[PDB]
Amino acid sequence: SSNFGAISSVLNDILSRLDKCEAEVQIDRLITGRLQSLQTYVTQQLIRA
Amino acid sequence: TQHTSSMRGVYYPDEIFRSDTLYLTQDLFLPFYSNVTGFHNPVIPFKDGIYFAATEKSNVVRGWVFGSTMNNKSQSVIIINNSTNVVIRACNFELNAFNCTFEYISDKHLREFVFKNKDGFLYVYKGYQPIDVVRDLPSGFNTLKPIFKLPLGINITNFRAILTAAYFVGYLKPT
Amino acid sequence: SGDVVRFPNITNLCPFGEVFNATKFPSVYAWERKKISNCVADYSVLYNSTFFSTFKCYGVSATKLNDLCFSNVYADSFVVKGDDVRQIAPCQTGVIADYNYKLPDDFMGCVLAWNTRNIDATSTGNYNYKYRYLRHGKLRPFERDISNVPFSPDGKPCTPPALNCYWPLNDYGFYTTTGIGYQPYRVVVLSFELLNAPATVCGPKLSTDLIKNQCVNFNFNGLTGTGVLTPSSKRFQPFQQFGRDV
Amino acid sequence: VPFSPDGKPCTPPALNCYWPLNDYGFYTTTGIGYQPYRVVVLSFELLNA
Amino acid sequence: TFFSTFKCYGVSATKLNDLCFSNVYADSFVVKGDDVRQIAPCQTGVIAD
Amino acid sequence: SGDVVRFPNITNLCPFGEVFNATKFPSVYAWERKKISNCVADYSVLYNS
Ligand SMILES: *[C@@H]1O[C@H](CO)[C@@H](O[C@@H]2O[C@H](CO)[C@@H](O)[C@H](O)[C@H]2NC(C)=O)[C@H](O)[C@H]1NC(C)=O
Ligand SMILES: *[C@@H]1O[C@H](CO)[C@@H](O)[C@H](O)[C@H]1NC(C)=O
Ligand SMILES: *[C@@H]1O[C@H](CO)[C@@H](O)[C@H](O)[C@H]1NC(C)=O
Ligand SMILES: *[C@@H]1O[C@H](CO)[C@@H](O)[C@H](O)[C@H]1NC(C)=O
Ligand SMILES: *[C@@H]1O[C@H](CO)[C@@H](O)[C@H](O)[C@H]1NC(C)=O
Ligand SMILES: *[C@@H]1O[C@H](CO)[C@@H](O)[C@H](O)[C@H]1NC(C)=O
Ligand SMILES: *[C@@H]1O[C@H](CO)[C@@H](O)[C@H](O)[C@H]1NC(C)=O
Repeated sequence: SSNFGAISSVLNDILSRLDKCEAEVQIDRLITGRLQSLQTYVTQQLIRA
Repeated sequence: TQHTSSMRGVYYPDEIFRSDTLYLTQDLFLPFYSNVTGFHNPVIPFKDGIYFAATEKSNVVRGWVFGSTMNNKSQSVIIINNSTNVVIRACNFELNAFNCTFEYISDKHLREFVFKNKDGFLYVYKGYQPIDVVRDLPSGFNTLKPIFKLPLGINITNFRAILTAAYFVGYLKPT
Repeated sequence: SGDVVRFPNITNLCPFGEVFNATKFPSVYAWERKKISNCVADYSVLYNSTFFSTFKCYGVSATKLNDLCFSNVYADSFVVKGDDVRQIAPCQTGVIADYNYKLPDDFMGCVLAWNTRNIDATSTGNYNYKYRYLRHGKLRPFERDISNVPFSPDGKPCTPPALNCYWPLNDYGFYTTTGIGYQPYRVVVLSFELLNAPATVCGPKLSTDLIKNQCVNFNFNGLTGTGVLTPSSKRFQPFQQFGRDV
Repeated sequence: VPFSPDGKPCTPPALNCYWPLNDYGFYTTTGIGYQPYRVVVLSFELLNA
Repeated sequence: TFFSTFKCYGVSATKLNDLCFSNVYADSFVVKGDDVRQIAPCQTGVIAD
Repeated sequence: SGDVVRFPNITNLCPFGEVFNATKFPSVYAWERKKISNCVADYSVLYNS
């Protein structure tokens, strides 16, 4: 539910009102944040294991 | 005679629908257990938004006037209720009317309001409660629903009630 | 594999003939605000009549204004000169942004301005449109100050016959023999919201029948998505258009 | 071909039938915004060829 | 020839002297003054539609 | 809760009269450089001229 500095946290809200030229930088801020959140989860799970 | 406002005057800080959540927000609110000034009609200041509570039994208070200088050199909005329907007019009144834009005609007790002016919009929130006979603002907790926002692009820095009871005024602070 | 497009029952066209083609726009210091509701914002019937020098949208994209659907739209109209069109923007300073008309930092809308020298300019001069150039402090966003009291730098009232007393409104002097930098321009600023309330004004997209239990691309009031559609037993508020999760 | 909003052929003597080509009317006494401009668009590739 | 507009996408105009292309296509036409802004990627109007 | 603004003891207004209003500027190939010191840069007295 976090947006990581983008206009909104919903990926179907950026693609609904931004063209293919402006939405490249807004999507690529959500992908990086969600990737690092998943990586933090995997590191914590490895230490717990 | 100053009184306290205990857990009173909680409005909706935005217009986003959200349910079954917990929201931690930083906004202009009336702080809990804060001072309120009670009047049993001076030109009261309007610092950042007000909580205006009217404890009335025979409809003494009716409407407000908001302005900058309360002259005919500045825009001023009146929101009164002439016993039938509510009228809203923003003109250069002589506190006749000229050079003016907005107009809107729409068709013991405690009536409590929150007025907030931001981004050229005057937000008015309203709440109601069946008080018993007192001489003080009672404790409790009543949330305030949003009734209407007006596109009045003016500075509001003074206000003044319009009478034909008592009323309490408190100022909003960023908390 | 599929497309589902659902839009409300709106058929009226928005008043492009009364907001863009009017006999006189107001001055910049007394800009006029008008509400637009319950119509179909086409933007394609203007290709034959009105040619736009500036058309820039903030918070949305201009190519996506046909399949996006708004809640309420406000139009602010006024007249500036040629090189003051660059100050009708967020995050800007100057004489129009300070003392006449200020846009919010988090503005979401469209600024559109076009040149009118055939109707707003006269051979002898059109000294009707005025702007304010003296004021005690700047303006909060989306405010206006149509007062005409004389100005004194110390902060006391005076008579403009006396010294250090000035009238605070200058006249735009428009001619027919001057470059674009001092030629009249009509400006319209449109403000959108896109809330959860039911929609009033939006663009010309044809509707398609509902396809259920299939992986489709749907479009409900400008909400692009992908997924299967099933009948629901949920309970909404009377004003709600969608619901979300944790 | 002449244009008709319903999507059927028509003759432009009739009604709701238009020729879909306007003429640019260029004069020597008009501002910069309605003066002729020549445009050249250059496309590069930068391949391994 | 004095250029009123000279904007390069995907490359930089200062780097067109030490850069070497594979094939270049030139598309030429004439527009009016305030339609030069519609020759851009991700644009709308009457020239771009 | 409080505001503290401290600025040096400068009261002169910068030469907006001698910089922006001169009888001639140099050509672009022989551009002129001038130093500005010890004044208050208003930028708001130019709204009239
Ligand atoms: C709305 O009106 C008030 C009062 O007229 C304005 O407050 C003035 O602000 C200037 C700023 O320097 C002061 O010099 C004046 O002394 C203030 N007035 C008074 C009576 O003290 C206020 O600025 C106006 N709102 C806006 C947005 O300009
Ligand atoms: C009201 O204000 C006074 C200051 O004069 C303060 O001492 C008092 O605590 C306030 N009331 C409450 C309930 O806090
Ligand atoms: C209303 O405006 C007029 C016009 O200047 C003025 O003469 C009059 O004094 C104003 N009213 C008040 C109450 O000042
Ligand atoms: C209240 O004011 C409105 C606005 O002029 C008017 O139409 C209405 O008749 C008034 N009602 C009474 C009872 O005066
Ligand atoms: C305000 O009233 C005066 C009266 O002479 C008029 O000249 C002026 O145009 C008016 N301004 C607005 C913004 O209505
Ligand atoms: C376009 O404009 C021309 C010039 O006024 C007019 O003759 C023609 O009918 C217009 N076409 C449409 C479809 O409005
Ligand atoms: C602004 O310019 C006008 C035109 O020259 C002049 O009459 C007026 O005195 C100027 N005002 C100030 C405050 O310089």
